[PDB]
Amino acid sequence: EPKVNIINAQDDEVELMLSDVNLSLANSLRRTMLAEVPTLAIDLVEIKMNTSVLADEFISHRLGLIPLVSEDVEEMKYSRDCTCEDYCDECSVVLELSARHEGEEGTTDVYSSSLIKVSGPGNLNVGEPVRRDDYDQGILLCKLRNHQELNIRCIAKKGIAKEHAKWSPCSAIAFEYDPHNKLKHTDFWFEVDAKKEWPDSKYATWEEPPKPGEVFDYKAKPNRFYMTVETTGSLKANQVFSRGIKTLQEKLANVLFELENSR
Amino acid sequence: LMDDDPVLFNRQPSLHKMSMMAHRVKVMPYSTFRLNLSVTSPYNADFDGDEMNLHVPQSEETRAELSQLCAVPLQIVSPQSNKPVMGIVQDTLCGVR
Amino acid sequence: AGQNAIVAIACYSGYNQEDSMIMNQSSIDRGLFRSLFFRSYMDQEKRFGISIVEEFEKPTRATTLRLKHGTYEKLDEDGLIAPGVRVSGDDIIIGKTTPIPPYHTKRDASTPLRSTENGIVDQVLLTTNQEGLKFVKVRMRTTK
Amino acid sequence: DDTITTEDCWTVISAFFEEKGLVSQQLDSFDEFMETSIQDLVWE
Amino acid sequence: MIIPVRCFSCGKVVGDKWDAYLRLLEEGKQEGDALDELKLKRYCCRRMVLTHVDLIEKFLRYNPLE
Amino acid sequence: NLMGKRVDFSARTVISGDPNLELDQVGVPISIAKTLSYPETVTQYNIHR
Amino acid sequence: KVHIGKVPIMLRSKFCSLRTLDEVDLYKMKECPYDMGGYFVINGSEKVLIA
Amino acid sequence: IHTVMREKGPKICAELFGNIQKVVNYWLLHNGFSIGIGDAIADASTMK
Amino acid sequence: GVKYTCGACAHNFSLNKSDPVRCKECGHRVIYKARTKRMIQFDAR
RNA sequence: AGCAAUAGGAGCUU
Ligand SMILES: [Mg+2]
Ligand SMILES: [Zn+2]
Ligand SMILES: [Zn+2]
Ligand SMILES: [Zn+2]
Repeated sequence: EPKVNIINAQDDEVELMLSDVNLSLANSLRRTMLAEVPTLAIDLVEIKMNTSVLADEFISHRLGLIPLVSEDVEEMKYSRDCTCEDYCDECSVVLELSARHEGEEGTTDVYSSSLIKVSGPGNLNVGEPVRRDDYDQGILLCKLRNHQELNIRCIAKKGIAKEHAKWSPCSAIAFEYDPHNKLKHTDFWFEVDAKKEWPDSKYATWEEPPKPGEVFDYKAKPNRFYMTVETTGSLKANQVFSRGIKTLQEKLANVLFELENSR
Repeated sequence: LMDDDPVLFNRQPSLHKMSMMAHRVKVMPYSTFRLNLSVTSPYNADFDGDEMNLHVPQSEETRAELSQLCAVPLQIVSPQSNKPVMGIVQDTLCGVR
Repeated sequence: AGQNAIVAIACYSGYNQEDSMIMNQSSIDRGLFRSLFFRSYMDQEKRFGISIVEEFEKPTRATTLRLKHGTYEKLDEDGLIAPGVRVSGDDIIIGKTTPIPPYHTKRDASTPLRSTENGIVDQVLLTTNQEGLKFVKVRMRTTK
Repeated sequence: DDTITTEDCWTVISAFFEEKGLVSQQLDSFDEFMETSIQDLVWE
Repeated sequence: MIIPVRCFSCGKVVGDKWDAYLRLLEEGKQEGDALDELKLKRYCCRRMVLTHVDLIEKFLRYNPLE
Repeated sequence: NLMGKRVDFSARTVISGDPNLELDQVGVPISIAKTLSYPETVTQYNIHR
Repeated sequence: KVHIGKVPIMLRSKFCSLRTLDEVDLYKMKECPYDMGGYFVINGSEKVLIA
Repeated sequence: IHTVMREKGPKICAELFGNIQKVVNYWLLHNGFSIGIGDAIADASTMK
Repeated sequence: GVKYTCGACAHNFSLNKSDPVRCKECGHRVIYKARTKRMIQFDAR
């Protein structure tokens, strides 16, 4: 009975209309994709020599905020459920950054593309910082002058956006329904006329406007939901959507398991 | 300090007997003190920088004195103008309207 | 000296009443209104006479008395902590001894860290004062 | 010639601040002190 | 100080766009058009890039003390 | 020192509002709850606790 | 020339040693170009005279 | 409030504050209430 | 002994608690200690 | 198992 109608679909974003589902389901999906879809992000930084003008925890925050390829992160284990001591190869990804400016003119920029994956649970395709293209330079990390050096050993781990925003696979999940206010779920503020003063929804032309002769319907519930998922490149849009659905499924299965095994 | 301990709670200046009242404790994270919003009127307090003092009674006589004379429920009506001093305020009033 | 936040004016959940205000935890996690803090402690050696002066040095328990209740295990052999070392409250960052006037003949005059603050040592400076006696400034760093 | 607008006024004000800055009273007072006041106090 | 990696409000990655924004500004394009081409459509993301002040250039001018 | 004086077993911090507290409840930070204390005589009804 | 005393100097004034030294040497002397002066340095502490 | 205080006692009157606060706060959370620049603007005839 | 650095001429050296506080290359007056050798961890949060 | 005093100045909430 639930139906999906994709309107736009590229790697970073997917725009889709969801229909014949309850509003709670659609909002639960939005929340799950925003908060509970696991990704990979740098969770531990080790400074060897940092003589740049930027501070150590400034650089650590920026490195933690760098998106990394997380396609295979679901075959990986949380670092709190592994028997290992100080990080092993199967529940963490170790990165290296070495940068240095030689000469007495110019500034050397340190970019996220300079991060180098050293270890990690191969041959899983996790860990690499995300590049937009083949010629992408990545994210700006620091700047270096004469004899200033940066030597960092980052650890990347699996986490979700509840613990910290750096694990969020999504930027903004646009979400709306009922462009014409047929259900009267909102009550428009106005000065003279509420129809002239309010802009149309971008999906207004997707639904028939109410006829002047029409009377209010008290049986109609919300039934069509227009939402636009965007990603940060760590996961693809279809991957974000499918893993949000799967995470919700496994949360419900956990509830069912506890209920049945509480008898 | 544990849940439901009576403690004397106070904001300066203490212009009248209802500026210093005994409250039951609930332990929480996040280093601020938490107040129900209807008691901010007798204290004349708001949440834009204010600090308030907490005094812990060190014996049973003082626990009983606090809980049976200074407790918040006992100060709702004031003798100053024989009317209540705690009301519904500041968003619950607009929402109930 | 500020940041352009996105602000809604709403009676959302009741936690913003009477000049309270709800802030996005995710925006905090991404660096909104995040700030560095620098505290600098100072200390020097005085001259109480001809050959009676203070000294920067890690005070050993045997020859010293009235030692502070903090830990001394972070000072190098010169009585100074090094930049790059994590420091907690009550920890000593400048060890100093004042001689006892006429073994076990020394008292300590060490400068501990403030009992409230955590952080990381940033820049331990060492020079001499107006009168040529040793002079130390230690700048700590932390993030709020 | 044309009507002086508000932007012309802000150009004039920018000239003012380019010349004087924000602490010119302190600096000018102290320069006057060290040029004349000390010598006058010695010759009082 | 230096361009933030993410947008505070929503979390889009803006840290890889500061150099492109400056290059767009050199050939004369005004700020709104440059922000449009970098595909910053929400005004939160737009004010992230539009209000950044790059202070690292000023901090880097004091000689390294090592 | 006689009409008013400084006292032990007191605390001070910024106050916040909580719609979900009861009228006679005050929310106490964990750190203050651990710094302050109450002396409770041991009896045969509270010895396990 | 009898030495009669030392007078503290107002920073960025005509007798300060930073009055010259355009921006490059200001940077080499660890001085911020935005710092406008107008104060004194006594025992390493910046002091401002209130009118 | 005065009536409940006088008839039921201090405990029930204290719990009344909490009951009303919780109900009204939930309703306003799911209704919403705001204020904007437009709430201070009168139409042209009133300005005249 | 323990490594120091000049504040003016960026010279690296090491003093041994009995010579005065000075630089070799230039002879400048103010010196800063060097960064520690231990390894420091940050949470990237 | 032991962390000075006195002053001035600037601030916080009423
Ligand atoms: Mg106030
Ligand atoms: Zn492991
Ligand atoms: Zn944004
Ligand atoms: Zn030197």
